[PDB]
Amino acid sequence: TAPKVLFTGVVDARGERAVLALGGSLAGSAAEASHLVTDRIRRTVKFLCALGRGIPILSLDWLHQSRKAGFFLPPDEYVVTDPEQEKNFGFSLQDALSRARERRLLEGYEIYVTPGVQPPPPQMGEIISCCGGTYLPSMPRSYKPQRVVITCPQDFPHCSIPLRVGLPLLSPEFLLTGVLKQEAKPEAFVLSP
Amino acid sequence: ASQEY
Repeated sequence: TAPKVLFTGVVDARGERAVLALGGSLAGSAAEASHLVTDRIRRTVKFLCALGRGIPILSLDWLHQSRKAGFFLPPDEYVVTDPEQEKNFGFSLQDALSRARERRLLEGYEIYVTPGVQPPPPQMGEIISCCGGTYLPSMPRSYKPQRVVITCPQDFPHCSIPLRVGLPLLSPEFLLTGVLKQEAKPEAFVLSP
Repeated sequence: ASQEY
């Protein structure tokens, strides 16, 4: 089927024109997208979601060069290469992409997000779903392995139940750093007093 | 622009 192309962090009017002209469409969300187009690595919801699903994450040259050719080119040579940000976050995009393609990062995870977290619960939720985790929109009331709560200092009134039932309280970085590297380390993101 | 985190 025709590509459903997502963009993040760029206005790429040239690329948008290429998408419709070549017979693809604009993706309305990471979940419906086949391709993410962008120029750099950024921790946006779309970027993390796209990585989580392990879809192609391509530079602006893919659609540009595709349009010169007259058809959607193969993605392989257009992978986003951002050595500066790969260094900044201490990971390899392509390595992280292979990980996502081999396994779902958050398989077996049930994750609740408190209301003051950034990105907000629904958007944090779409990052969780895209990694094969179960987004918990309702407050969990029992302990289960790999059942975690994402919270923050100002959400202490919301930690009341998790705390009673013995659920781990974790920083957003568990997901924001974890999804980006495609490495899940719940032990390292436990919130201290 | 889209929020970065």
